[PDB]
Amino acid sequence: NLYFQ
Amino acid sequence: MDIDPYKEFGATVELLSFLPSDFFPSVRDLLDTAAALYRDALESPEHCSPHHTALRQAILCWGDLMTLATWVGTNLEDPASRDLVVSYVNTNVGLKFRQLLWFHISCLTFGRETVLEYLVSFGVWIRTPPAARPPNAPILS
Amino acid sequence: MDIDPYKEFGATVELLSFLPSDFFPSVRDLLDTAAALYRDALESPEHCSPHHTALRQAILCWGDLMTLATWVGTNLEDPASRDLVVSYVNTNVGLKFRQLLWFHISCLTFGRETVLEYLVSFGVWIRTPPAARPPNAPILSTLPETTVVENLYFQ
Amino acid sequence: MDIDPYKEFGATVELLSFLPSDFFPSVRDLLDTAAALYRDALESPEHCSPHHTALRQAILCWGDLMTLATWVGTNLEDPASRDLVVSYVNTNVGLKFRQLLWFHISCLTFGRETVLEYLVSFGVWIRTPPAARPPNAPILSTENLYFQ
Amino acid sequence: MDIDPYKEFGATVELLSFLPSDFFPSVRDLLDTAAALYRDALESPEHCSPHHTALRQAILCWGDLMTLATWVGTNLEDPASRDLVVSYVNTNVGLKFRQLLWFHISCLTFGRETVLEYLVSFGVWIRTPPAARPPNAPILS
Amino acid sequence: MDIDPYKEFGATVELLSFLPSDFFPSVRDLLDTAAALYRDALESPEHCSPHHTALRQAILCWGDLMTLATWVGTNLEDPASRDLVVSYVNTNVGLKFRQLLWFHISCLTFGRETVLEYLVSFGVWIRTPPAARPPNAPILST
Amino acid sequence: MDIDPYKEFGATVELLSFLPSDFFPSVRDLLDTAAALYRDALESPEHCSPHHTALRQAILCWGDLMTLATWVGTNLEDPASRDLVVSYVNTNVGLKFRQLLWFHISCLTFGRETVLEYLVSFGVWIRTPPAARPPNAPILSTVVENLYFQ
Ligand SMILES: C[C@@H]1[C@H](C)N(C(=O)Nc2cc(F)c(F)c(F)c2)Cc2c(N3CCCC3=O)cnn21
Ligand SMILES: C[C@@H]1[C@H](C)N(C(=O)Nc2cc(F)c(F)c(F)c2)Cc2c(N3CCCC3=O)cnn21
Ligand SMILES: C[C@@H]1[C@H](C)N(C(=O)Nc2cc(F)c(F)c(F)c2)Cc2c(N3CCCC3=O)cnn21
Ligand SMILES: C[C@@H]1[C@H](C)N(C(=O)Nc2cc(F)c(F)c(F)c2)Cc2c(N3CCCC3=O)cnn21
Ligand SMILES: C[C@@H]1[C@H](C)N(C(=O)Nc2cc(F)c(F)c(F)c2)Cc2c(N3CCCC3=O)cnn21
Ligand SMILES: C[C@@H]1[C@H](C)N(C(=O)Nc2cc(F)c(F)c(F)c2)Cc2c(N3CCCC3=O)cnn21
Repeated sequence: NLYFQ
Repeated sequence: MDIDPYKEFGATVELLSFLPSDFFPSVRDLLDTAAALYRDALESPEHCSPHHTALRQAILCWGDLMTLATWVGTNLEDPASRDLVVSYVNTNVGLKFRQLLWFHISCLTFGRETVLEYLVSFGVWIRTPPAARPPNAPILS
Repeated sequence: MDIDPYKEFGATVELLSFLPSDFFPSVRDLLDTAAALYRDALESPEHCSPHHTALRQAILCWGDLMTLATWVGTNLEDPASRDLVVSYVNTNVGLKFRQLLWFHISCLTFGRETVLEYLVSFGVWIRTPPAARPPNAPILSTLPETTVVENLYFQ
Repeated sequence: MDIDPYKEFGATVELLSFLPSDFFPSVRDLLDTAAALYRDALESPEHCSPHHTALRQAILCWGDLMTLATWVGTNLEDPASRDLVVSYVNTNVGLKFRQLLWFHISCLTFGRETVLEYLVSFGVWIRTPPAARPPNAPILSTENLYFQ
Repeated sequence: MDIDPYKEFGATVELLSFLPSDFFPSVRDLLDTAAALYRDALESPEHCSPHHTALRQAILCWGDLMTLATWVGTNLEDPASRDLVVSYVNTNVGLKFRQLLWFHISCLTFGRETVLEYLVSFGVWIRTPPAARPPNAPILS
Repeated sequence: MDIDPYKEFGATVELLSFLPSDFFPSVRDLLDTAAALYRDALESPEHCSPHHTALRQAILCWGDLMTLATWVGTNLEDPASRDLVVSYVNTNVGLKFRQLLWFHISCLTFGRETVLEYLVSFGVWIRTPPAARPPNAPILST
Repeated sequence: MDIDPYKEFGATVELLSFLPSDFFPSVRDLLDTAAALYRDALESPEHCSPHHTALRQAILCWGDLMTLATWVGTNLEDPASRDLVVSYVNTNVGLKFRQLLWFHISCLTFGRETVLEYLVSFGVWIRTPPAARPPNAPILSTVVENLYFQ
């Protein structure tokens, strides 16, 4: 996963 | 290693230490706030955000620290020595976790940029001698 | 509040505790490995991943624990009470941090699903009585970046 | 030579002294503010502004004054004389650097012309008997070019 | 905070220190020179340049140090004690300020790159044992 | 100056210190290997490579250190100090040179990248409790 | 093995020994010079040159030597024997490092061929009895032709 915040 | 817990959130230990010790709520009040506001998210199988990942660990680390400190406190038989532990915790790791829990709870509630600008405003305000200090302290919103 | 540090990572305290307590490296050895493999990432201004964020706190929390434990050691009169602190952290909290540091360091190196599969495999292998135990223990191994299908497709 | 540190900044020692002594933060609080707001600028290889250049020197100068005052205090035989040195510093050179550090930090933070106007406003406010003094003191609201 | 007063002028404390202490003029002689060469600019209500601004502070700072040492000196009965103060300011802060004032005064007369080139030339020259040392020392132009 | 002898070769002191101290051969065994593998190159008038240049200096530095340490131990007849200098050489400077000699010797044989992968692999393997430790240690190959 | 530290640089120990032991600065002065002149390059992740690689090692070896010598002196309490290590360093290892530091530091500034011609000129000059010795010592460094090719 490529985690966006 | 030299890890600063604030650095991946755009702050630093030195910056959080610009707020005076008595600015922060107690650790108990911060933990009651994290629960009242974020319990469901903190307990979920979702990461939610990097602040939630950090907050989760800090809450658990504080429980570990308190278990240890309680174990020492209760097994001491001298009120002087018990007071020395409490004082040492309140001065050192208690202040650290009040800074860190306040930071993550306030970032999640008001936003990181708002929190950082506020932090520096308050720090300036509180250092101003009372005769010249603005009547209204800065507010987060 | 009831927070499981592994829940957001797809695992649970009960699952990590399926590995025997003596499987895990020491904390010191885990911390050396985190540095050797991930120092630049752990120290950088970037989140990098939830594992990195959690690993950062775990490392600092161990240092908090050790600072407090050492300061308490420094105030004790009795030599036997110092060695009861040592036993105290290394029984109660040492195991818990060895699990957590191993988990994030290994997930960072091999991936969550590889690690959880290996974990239940090793747990079954080590509970097998040695006379019945298979000779080759499970091991974590890195997945290739390019499938064999992909290399053959471009021949 | 007769150099007034404020003159290139459009002020004078006489004008800063129009503020009462207990207006200014402590030197320790001013040095933590300079760090919290400007540390990266203060430590860079860029001039940034004439306030930065002055603040860099003033911070290092206070460091020199403290080293000197500490060596004096260490080497005095009388504990009462150590107190006199501390008192003398706070009433004199300490007040001077509270003024100076406050000035440069406030000019960076709020604007130099704003600070100069504010100074005269506050000195007038605080000299007013409290029965006539307006309830709210004046307050201020939160890279430039500079001519030689 | 870790501030190096030379860094905004392209140099460092370590570099100035490469010159030996007896290379620099005396503080009194450096303040006479600042006055003879630069007084009107130093005294004017204009910035002039970053070197002027720094030089203005260094001069005043030395006055501060000297005012404090003198006030101490006049409240000391023993002439040997005033001597130990005199020796001390010249030993410690004296060198620091001879470096700084020399640097600003020379940069204003001969320019930064000329001064830095010359500085390492002389530092190399003077570390050469005298039997091998070239006759012409480097000079500024 | 703070110089890290490994930096220009893509490594650090901290990284080499990830191998346990008893991983490395004796300095004497690394010196005999450097001679068996590279004596002709080390003694020639050509640079050969930065690793050769660095290895040449470390060999000679060890020579200077032992020359100084023997003169100390030999002018001290008391066995306590004669043996205390050996202990200090073993615990301190010896380990530094075993690291550095092994680094350069292995790099000349297998290359920097193969050596650094190996180092980290072995550093993890040897920290693994024997019950879980994979049967075959990593090695250096091709 | 028999390694000459100067051989890969086109010199030899015997030739550096042609300069007298009081031609060279102290090791301290050569180290402060190496820093003032080459610090950035010495501390960089780039090889830069074989002189930089070798100079890097010598700096650190001097560190090793002085740390060993200090720990010995720290654990010698008799006033006489602490001076014994200083003298030994001064007489033996210090001169070798002063040669080597000077060689690399000068080679990086002026070039091998310049340094070696200088070295031999100076060793001749200083051996010359003062009555006959030229006034100016050698130093480390056409009009018609330059104008002809304008
Ligand atoms: C940041 C300042 C001040 C300095 N405040 C805090 O720090 N509150 C705080 C208290 C906690 F218990 C806690 F866990 C926490 F993280 C922060 C309280 C505050 C507000 N609001 C918004 C609604 C109610 C309120 O007071 C606005 N601006 N401000
Ligand atoms: C200038 C007056 C008053 C007189 N204030 C100061 O002088 N603050 C001050 C404190 C320092 F620590 C310091 F280093 C400094 F240079 C100035 C404080 C102030 C503000 N603000 C803006 C955000 C919070 C606040 O209080 C506005 N108007 N005012
Ligand atoms: C830098 C060197 C040398 C080492 N000199 C100094 O440092 N002079 C110096 C003396 C001061 F009193 C002072 F305050 C200051 F900043 C510098 C003197 C000098 C000259 N010239 C030019 C005109 C006359 C002269 O002597 C040229 N090159 N050189
Ligand atoms: C080789 C001779 C002489 C014999 N000189 C040295 O050996 N200088 C020396 C000093 C050190 F501190 C050091 F670390 C080093 F490597 C060399 C000094 C020198 C120069 N120059 C050039 C600018 C200033 C100067 O004097 C020219 N020719 N010569
Ligand atoms: C790096 C590991 C292991 C950890 N080995 C060493 O470190 N050998 C070592 C011994 C020395 F004396 C020396 F000077 C040196 F630089 C290295 C030995 C080794 C081999 N090979 C290849 C042929 C025979 C062999 O055993 C392959 N992989 N490995
Ligand atoms: C999970 C098992 C076993 C059970 N191993 C561990 O747990 N290693 C370990 C050691 C640490 F010091 C540490 F901090 C950590 F997180 C993990 C070691 C291991 C490997 N590899 C890969 C290269 C070398 C090696 O042995 C593969 N599979 N396995």
